[PDB]
Amino acid sequence: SATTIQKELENIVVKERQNKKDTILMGLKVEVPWNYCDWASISFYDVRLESGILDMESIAVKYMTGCDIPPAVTLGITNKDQEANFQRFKELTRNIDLTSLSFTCKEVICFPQSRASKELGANGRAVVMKLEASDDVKALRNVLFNVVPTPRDIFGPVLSDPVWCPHVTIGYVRADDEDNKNSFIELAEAFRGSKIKVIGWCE
Ligand SMILES: Nc1nc2c(ncn2[C@@H]2O[C@H](CO)[C@H](O)[C@H]2OP(=O)(O)OC[C@H]2O[C@H](n3cnc4c(N)ncnc43)[C@H](O)[C@H]2O)c(=O)[nH]1
Repeated sequence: SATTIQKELENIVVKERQNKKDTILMGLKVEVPWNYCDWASISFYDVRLESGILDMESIAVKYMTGCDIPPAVTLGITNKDQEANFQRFKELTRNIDLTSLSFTCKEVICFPQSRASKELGANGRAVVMKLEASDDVKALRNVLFNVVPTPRDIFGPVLSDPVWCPHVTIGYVRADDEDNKNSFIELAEAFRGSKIKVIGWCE
């Protein structure tokens, strides 16, 4: 059970993600086998077309743009002042062939609605494709966090240790439309087992 301090710490994590703006993405740009037309029957949730959003610049709602999402696998999200460390890490890993890295589409997961986005007026959940990352990718991410200070991912209880879920976000859908969500997941599940090639860092 969550204690008084643990519940208060969860309020801090939510508010920290709401106030967090102007951050950099340390991810791996990838090529996906699915296309926009594959989800033609699906209705998507785009905050740029919605009303009641309290802070369009907050990272908790800013990137909820329907299926208009760049194909990429996020390794970590850190602050803007760490951009020199991230540039230094990309030069330290200059001899690493990122194109040899590869992921495997395992399962389609609809992430729960984050409380940070819901408080900002968002009504969308992320439908992603969970990936199986190799040891090379896991080691690249761990050394990345060793060179570049990165905030700890706290998506659940503050007491639980973070479990990295490597994924490619396919699109956001409304949280109050189960038929549209189930149909999207069923169509996305047809791409399970597809091998995903990395092209390089996200720019
Ligand atoms: N439940 C749950 N959710 C998880 C988990 N892991 C990740 N998520 C994601 O958590 C979110 C919850 O708050 C959301 O539910 C869900 O959405 P995404 O995975 O699509 O992430 C948003 C994208 O925008 C960031 N981003 C993009 N572009 C930039 C940029 N230019 N600068 C800085 N940041 C950028 C992210 O890095 C991108 O992925 C998890 O384990 N469990």
